Amino acid sequence: GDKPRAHLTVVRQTPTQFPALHWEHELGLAFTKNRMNYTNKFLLIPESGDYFIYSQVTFRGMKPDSITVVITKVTDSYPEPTQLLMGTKSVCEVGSNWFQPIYLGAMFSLQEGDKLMVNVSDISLVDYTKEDKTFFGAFLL
Amino acid sequence: GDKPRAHLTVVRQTPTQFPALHWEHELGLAFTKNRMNYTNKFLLIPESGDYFIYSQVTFRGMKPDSITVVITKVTDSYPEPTQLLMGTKSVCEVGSNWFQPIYLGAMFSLQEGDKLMVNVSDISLVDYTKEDKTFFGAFLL
Amino acid sequence: GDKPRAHLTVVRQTPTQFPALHWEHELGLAFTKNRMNYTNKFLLIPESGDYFIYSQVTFRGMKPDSITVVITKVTDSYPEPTQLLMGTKSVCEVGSNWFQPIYLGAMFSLQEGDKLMVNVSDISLVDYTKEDKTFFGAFLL
Repeated sequence: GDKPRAHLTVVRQTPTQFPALHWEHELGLAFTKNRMNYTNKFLLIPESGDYFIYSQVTFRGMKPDSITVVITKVTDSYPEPTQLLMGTKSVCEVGSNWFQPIYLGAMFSLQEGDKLMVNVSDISLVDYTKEDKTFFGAFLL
Repeated sequence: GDKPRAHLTVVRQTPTQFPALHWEHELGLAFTKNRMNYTNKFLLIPESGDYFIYSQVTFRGMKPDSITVVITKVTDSYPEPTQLLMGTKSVCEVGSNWFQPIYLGAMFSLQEGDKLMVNVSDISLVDYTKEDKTFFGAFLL
Repeated sequence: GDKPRAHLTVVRQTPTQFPALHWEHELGLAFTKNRMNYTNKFLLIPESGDYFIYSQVTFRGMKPDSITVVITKVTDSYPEPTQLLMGTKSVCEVGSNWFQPIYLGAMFSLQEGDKLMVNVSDISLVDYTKEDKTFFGAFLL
């Protein structure tokens, strides 16, 4: 039916302690629909329910011991953000022209009013060049 | 509607030839609902249908040539367990303080009575510290 | 209800510039149903809607700087294929008996008539030995 859904895709990040990524939400393959609202680097949840949520962040060098992606839920009532999913990968070679994707997806019970965001260990390692490499989405099941 | 669904999260494993993991099923972000039953290290399927099933296992050193996760289906009638999904990754450096996630998810037609579990090549390499790093879930589509 | 769905699993590829993989569609764990049609290395979409689409390709050595999987949409009207998802991973050791999975999944709005395929940087590195290691699926949400 009309289930809230969104697919967001990476853009060049505007420089600003795991910083949140900000996203493309309507151009190319990105979109939000059915009351799903992308606002202020958050996906804002319109309807309480169980959602499948996912993200891939491709990292590329050009030093760090590891790279990490975390998908986080912020709730109006609760002060502290809740980590939903964490992908952390220690990084192997010196140099270098390495690259690598960290993908995560799972199902969570969310409340109307919740806000989701994706944080990374190092924004300058995020590959922003292409909407098919780094993305973030969620849909009511 | 009321579709069977469960998200399970890692706990410290109680020591016991690809051993099955056992899981948190109700505390923090974990849950089972709509007839989904977590029992005896299995997710037991209440209703025949097509399910999306997924798991991430984060591994960390502190030797092994590789690390492997397998999601397996046990069926009452059939004797032999069926491997649904396998993620195997050869491991790179000596030492060491490496870590790394293996994520897998896909859709399968399951029968009422089926049991799913997650096995790993080495339980002592599984990072159990955090519910957002190692998890296992399934939902009727 | 009757939502188009398919899970496809790897086979040995018949030798034929990111070549498309061809798949098992009915034996073992593979299947197509509800008007989903696997034909000519494409999954052909019967009904316009939002789909979750996913693939894992396990690569194994036995040289390449990196390995890449791309899931692509071909549309009747548009000439150029659209890359939906790309997983690219630089490969680490010399030799060698390395292996490694690249997993990708996300949601896309598709039109009736669309065709999806999976391309890889090097078909000869794809591990074809087992239906649980390399697979490709899609379901209408």
